[PDB]
Amino acid sequence: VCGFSNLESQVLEKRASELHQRDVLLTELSNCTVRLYGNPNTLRLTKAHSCKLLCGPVSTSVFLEDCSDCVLAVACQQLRIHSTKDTRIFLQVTSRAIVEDCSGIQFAPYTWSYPEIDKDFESSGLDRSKNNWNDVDDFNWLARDMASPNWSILPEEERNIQWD
Amino acid sequence: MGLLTILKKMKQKERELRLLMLGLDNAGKTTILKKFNGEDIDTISPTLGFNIKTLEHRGFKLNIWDVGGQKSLRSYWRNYFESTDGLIWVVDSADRQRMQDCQRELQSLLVEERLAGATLLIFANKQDLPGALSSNAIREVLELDSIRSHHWCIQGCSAVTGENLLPGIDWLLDDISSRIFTAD
Amino acid sequence: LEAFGESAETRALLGRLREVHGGGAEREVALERFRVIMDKYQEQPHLLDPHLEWMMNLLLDIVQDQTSPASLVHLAFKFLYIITKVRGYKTFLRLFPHEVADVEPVLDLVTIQNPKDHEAWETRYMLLLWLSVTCLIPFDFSRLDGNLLTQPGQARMSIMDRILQIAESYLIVSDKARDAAAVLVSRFITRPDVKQSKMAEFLDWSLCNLARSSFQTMQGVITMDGTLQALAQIFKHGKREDCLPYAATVLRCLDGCRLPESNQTLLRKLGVKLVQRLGLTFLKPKVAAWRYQRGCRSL
Ligand SMILES: Nc1nc2c(ncn2[C@@H]2O[C@H](COP(=O)(O)OP(=O)(O)O)[C@@H](O)[C@H]2O)c(=O)[nH]1
Ligand SMILES: [Mg+2]
Repeated sequence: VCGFSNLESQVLEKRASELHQRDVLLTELSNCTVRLYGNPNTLRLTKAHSCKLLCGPVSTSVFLEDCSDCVLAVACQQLRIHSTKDTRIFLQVTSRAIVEDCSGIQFAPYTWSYPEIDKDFESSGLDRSKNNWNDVDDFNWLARDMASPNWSILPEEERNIQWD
Repeated sequence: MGLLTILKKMKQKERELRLLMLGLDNAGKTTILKKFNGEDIDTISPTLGFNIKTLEHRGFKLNIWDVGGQKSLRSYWRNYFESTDGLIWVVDSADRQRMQDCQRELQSLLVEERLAGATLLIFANKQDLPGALSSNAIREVLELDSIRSHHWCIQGCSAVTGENLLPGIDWLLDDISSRIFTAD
Repeated sequence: LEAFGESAETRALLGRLREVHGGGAEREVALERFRVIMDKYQEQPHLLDPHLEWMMNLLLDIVQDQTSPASLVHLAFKFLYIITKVRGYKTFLRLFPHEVADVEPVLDLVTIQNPKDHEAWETRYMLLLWLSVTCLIPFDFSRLDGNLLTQPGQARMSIMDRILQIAESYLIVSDKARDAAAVLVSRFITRPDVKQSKMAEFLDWSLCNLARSSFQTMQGVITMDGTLQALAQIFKHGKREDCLPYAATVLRCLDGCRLPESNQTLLRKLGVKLVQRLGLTFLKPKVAAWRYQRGCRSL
């Protein structure tokens, strides 16, 4: 896979030339800030601890595992999350986000953008007129009336987080 | 029951088959099932349980049961082993770290009792990706040569473009028609 | 015949159930016409496969509506049972809804049914089958229940206990709904979580019912038949290593029911059937080594 791994206090970055239709994989990252300015086909963020990932549109799926105190902001068709506690996500899903063995997730809209984001959304074959971020399913909680205590929405007064 | 009705029931049951689709999550089972039928791929969502579909191919009534490959769902796979004529095991080529986990999963599915006599078609999905393992790589990492109680056959494909999907079902049907079918 | 020719007529008849449910003057004629049109495909039910998916969607949208009266929902349950007996429940219930969200609503309907209402038995039957379809979900009932201690004092009953009570109450009725319960027994007691919490209990109750029932009274016979059907379904759709630890105890109670001396032909058949399922629990399945070399699947 094309991605970084086993880094600390490293602010990584990529361009559309090395991100286009290429599966990406992150593993063992602590206190790092990645910035992918392209349209990666798939994305896999595993073993993340105090990491800020700002990726452009993702044509297929985004998988997250063993993440804690992370700040994600990526658009895709599906978002799979496994074992994640306290991790904000500015998500723009064209289908549905699912969560499993999670607790304390905060979902909010997507507001990140770069000068070339327009030519990168055209490469994702995604539909900009579809955003179901406020409708996530829980595998551990499948009730009818009661809500899922493992994920909620972030208040509007906590959504102005610094992007630097 | 006379012989005429028995033969009629046998012929009716012979025109029905079962193709259980299994595999790890995020592999592309729903995508393959939708591409084989001709539906849209831009509007597909992960299965929160299991989906069922029925179609007709070469006169045979094919009933596909796409089960979710989530961790909390594998324990319930046993609820879909009754009357299984074919097992479509999907494997993601790009998924290289969890391969070991995908090898243990396919290995235990072979020591079952109800799934003893049933064809095996392994689809290496996501072959058009840069870091997509080849067919030989997936065949050697999962140890397919050790299999001897089931008729297996690896074959890559790509649901995003619908490639190498008809050959797999054709081979499955040819293998199913090669053996005798008797009622119970 | 070759194909379905009465398409527009059937569509209009199905779209007329919302104006022929109050008075029975135009309710009986519609049912008679539907039965006469469906009986023509009794010998060729395969010719209805491409029409039994859209007819079930129209029939489900009426019963799923909360503003659909009792008389209107019961009319939609009779047509569904007719279609089932025409085509086949095995091929008809497979296409019914099977999502997770359909687990709590359907069950609730089963709770608002009067077993002493012979004028709507078709509602109690088909409904049960639909429930058996919602036990093919790969999740647990504890996850759907969530928190049961939400009310003060009076605790909420879990879905597993409700299903178990419903099954125990309907395996001992005279009507066609007992049979449906046997379907739920093969879809509920065979689950991974239900078996862990509803297998010892369900097998102790069945043994007690078999031990204190006579084949000389009308009720006792019904209870014995229901228990035998449930045991046969458990041993058929159940595992061999979960059901083998109970096959000696069951065999004994079956032999004690002195059925081979009863003048009840259906009890003897159920006893023989339960005797072959228990027996096949003592031996591992083998595979015909002689296949792939003595004939094709067809001719
Ligand atoms: N690149 C690529 N992605 C695919 C392919 N097939 C499926 N996918 C994507 O992989 C993701 C997982 O697919 P999905 O059908 O939900 O798989 P399942 O839910 O595990 O059975 C989806 O976003 C699909 O669009 C393929 O051949 N190539
Ligand atoms: Mg799926």
